[PDB]
Amino acid sequence: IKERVPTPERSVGERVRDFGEVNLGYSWELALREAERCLQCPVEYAPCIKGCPVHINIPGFIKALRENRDNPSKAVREALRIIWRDNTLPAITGRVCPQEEQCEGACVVGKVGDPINIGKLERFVADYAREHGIDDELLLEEIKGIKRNGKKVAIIGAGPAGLTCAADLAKMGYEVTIYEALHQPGGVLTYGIPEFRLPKEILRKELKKLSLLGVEIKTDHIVGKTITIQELLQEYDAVFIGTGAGTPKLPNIPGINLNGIYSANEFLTRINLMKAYKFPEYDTPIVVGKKVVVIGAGNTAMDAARSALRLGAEVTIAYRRGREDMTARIEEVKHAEEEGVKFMFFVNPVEFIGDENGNVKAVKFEKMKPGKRKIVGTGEYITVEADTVIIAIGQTPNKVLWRATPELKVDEWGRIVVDENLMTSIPGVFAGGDAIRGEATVILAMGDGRKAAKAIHQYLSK
Amino acid sequence: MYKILEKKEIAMRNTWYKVYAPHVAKKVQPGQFVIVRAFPNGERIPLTPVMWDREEGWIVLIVFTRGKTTMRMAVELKEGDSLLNVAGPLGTPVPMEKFGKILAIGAYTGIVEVYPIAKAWQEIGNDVTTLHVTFEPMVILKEELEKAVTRHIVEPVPLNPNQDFLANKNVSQRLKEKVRELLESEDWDLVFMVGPVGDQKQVFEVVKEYGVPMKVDLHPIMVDGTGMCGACRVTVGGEVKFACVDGPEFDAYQVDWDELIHRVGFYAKLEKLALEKYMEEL
Ligand SMILES: Cc1cc2nc3c(=O)[nH]c(=O)nc-3n(C[C@H](O)[C@H](O)[C@H](O)COP(=O)(O)OP(=O)(O)OC[C@H]3O[C@@H](n4cnc5c(N)ncnc54)[C@H](O)[C@@H]3O)c2cc1C
Ligand SMILES: Cc1cc2nc3c(=O)[nH]c(=O)nc-3n(C[C@H](O)[C@H](O)[C@H](O)COP(=O)(O)OP(=O)(O)OC[C@H]3O[C@@H](n4cnc5c(N)ncnc54)[C@H](O)[C@@H]3O)c2cc1C
Ligand code: SF4
Ligand code: SF4
Ligand code: FES
Ligand SMILES: [Mg+2]
Repeated sequence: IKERVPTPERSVGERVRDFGEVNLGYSWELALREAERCLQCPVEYAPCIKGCPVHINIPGFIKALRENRDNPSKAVREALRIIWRDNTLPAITGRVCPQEEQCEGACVVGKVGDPINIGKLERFVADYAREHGIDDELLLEEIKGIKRNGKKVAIIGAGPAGLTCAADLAKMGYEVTIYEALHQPGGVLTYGIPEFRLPKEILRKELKKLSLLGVEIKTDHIVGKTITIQELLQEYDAVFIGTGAGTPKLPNIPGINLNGIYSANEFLTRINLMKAYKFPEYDTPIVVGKKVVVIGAGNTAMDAARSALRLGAEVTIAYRRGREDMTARIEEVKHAEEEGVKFMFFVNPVEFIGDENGNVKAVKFEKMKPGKRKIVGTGEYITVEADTVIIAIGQTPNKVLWRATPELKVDEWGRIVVDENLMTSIPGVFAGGDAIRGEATVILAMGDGRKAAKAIHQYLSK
Repeated sequence: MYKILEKKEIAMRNTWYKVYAPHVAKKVQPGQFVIVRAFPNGERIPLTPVMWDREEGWIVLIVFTRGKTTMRMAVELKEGDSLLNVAGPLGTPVPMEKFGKILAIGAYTGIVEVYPIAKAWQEIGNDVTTLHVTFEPMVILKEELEKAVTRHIVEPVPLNPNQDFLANKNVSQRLKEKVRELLESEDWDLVFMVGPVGDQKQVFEVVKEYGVPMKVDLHPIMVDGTGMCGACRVTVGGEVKFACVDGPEFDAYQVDWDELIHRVGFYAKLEKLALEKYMEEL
């Protein structure tokens, strides 16, 4: 059959004992083989391009590899220059994008056969460039032809939206300053997504590019407390808000505050940012029980459940809906199942049961039965034992974050209202990523940061 | 990043730090705190700026030597070294309202968090009476806190042939409960307390027998201090609130005391493990 070339992966046995990257990705050899499967659909109506939220020339970078099978470094420099026109985080997006609902979901070969593995081919281009120093050559090539323009820009938040906005403005000659609330930049790339999905080398290399581009990162600076938007407006020609949507949704049901009940954000912050699993070499502690129940079935729940098993716990995922309703990446759902995570579907917590010492012991669920209609409960229940409960039923923007700047228009959910050029109700102030869309995707944050850098530039030209 | 301009042992297990942090000093208000990381492999701990100079750009922190992070700061830090990360101001500033006759209590190093609050209440025209209950070698800020209506220092003995807590002097909580009947001898409009959760419950049970409104500086576990993790969550008025965002202060009649009490030493085992390993500095 003419199926898609597979990617190598470490065995369950080896990978469950550490936090190392599971999927080893394409080699130069396998990348060419997968590139030659693409039908080279015309650039103007190629469905894959349409499916990508930032519209990367997918056949363009694929054909670039195919024509330079002779020299890989030439082919990668060419494929990369094309990717970098629309996307500046290909190593993150190629690994974490939910392709099944985007580029690959749109791919014609998918209708009769397997769609082209666009994500792993984009990832290969980026990883090859990063390992062989191709991206370093191009970045230094950019820095030489960079001339200052006397103008300063402040950036609120150091996640993928803010990091992308800063890089593109620096390239334009602006004097960029990022204000970050935590002690390390990256946002979810530094506290949320783990090493087994995203090697920390990508983030470390991304901060090297910005330190080379001259951008300054002000850590331990909470905009709204340390400094206000008004104060920032008095010093900077423009501002860009990229504060995300990190407040955890916690159900106010009996037992929510028993010991052993964590939000996924806390549990992942302690592991990813604080390296608690390395306690006592690292000072941040973490308590993990013999039996863990994770509430939810998004990427956040997969990350939490998969992290818990690496700490020796037996893990169970409890979801409100069914197997097909899960929002997590189908590739990461597969990884959690092979690793041994048990799945419990159509269950909704109605209480977390505990002992007289205030520790969690069991979780009580209502059996549910199967878009803005939602579902309903059967009146039938089921109780499962648990020593640790991780809540992963979503995140939301800090609904009280904007109360230090009332002139900034914000909607019913805490999302910053923006115009077609991503400008807020305050001229000079722009905003992107989860601050405007609510909980979304890395590509959508990258893109908004890219778009706002063009609008800040245009708005600062007249 | 943030220079330790001053460092001195002001009492038993109490260190004064005068940290250069112009970002926090220019904006901090009574009731607001900071998140500090002193070491590359270290944790983030909440501490309170006791005093500040907005012009000169410094904050004063008084840390009680409690375990690994607070002990490693006391032993390995020197006047001229820098704190890695100082994030703030954090939390909601304490309301600066005309309450009247206020009793502001501080158990142990809790008086350090009473000081910025009590001082501002007095300046705005409130008749503040501060109270400090602790061990006799742990008496701190007597002269300073002596700039109000009137101060009392009730100091139990740290008895050497006695262990750490029960049946009887971490049960210095017995005298704090006894002296709390400052009620029955005087009229109060507000009771405020910084102290261990169990001590806040015992005192509130006494104040409750009278109809005096009460505020409490709640100390749940904190990681980020910016509202993005919910470790600091408390059930206030039946609602799930985050103490790093909505607090640290909350109405003592709206708090679920039994819940916060069980959440006191969840990390105890790992905490004694972390100290034990560091103590092996021979
Ligand atoms: C567990 C998890 C798994 C995920 N998995 C995927 C996936 O598989 N695929 C995918 O496409 N996307 C995924 N995402 C989403 C992605 O990681 C991004 O977080 C999201 O797409 C957009 O985030 P952002 O960069 O816009 O904001 P964030 O990434 O939240 O950036 C916010 C940053 O700004 C700082 N900040 C916030 N508020 C303030 C303030 N008031 N003042 C100063 N600084 C502030 C914070 O330090 C924070 O780090 C995941 C997210 C999480 C949490
Ligand atoms: C809002 C707030 C303000 C504070 N202000 C001051 C102050 O001005 N001066 C002062 O000396 N201390 C203060 N503390 C207490 C201080 O944060 C902790 O004692 C310290 O972080 C413990 O560090 P450790 O590793 O030395 O002790 P650990 O061995 O970690 O634990 C000692 C005790 O402190 C508590 N604790 C541990 N970690 C934390 C944490 N991250 N946050 C809160 N409590 C914790 C635990 O319940 C434990 O019983 C404050 C705490 C809070 C929540
Ligand atoms: S759609 Fe499938 S085939 Fe047509 S270009 Fe995009 S990838 Fe190649
Ligand atoms: S970015 Fe996400 S969507 Fe656009 S191509 Fe790379 S993977 Fe497919
Ligand atoms: S400290 Fe984690 S949200 Fe308050
Ligand atoms: Mg500690």
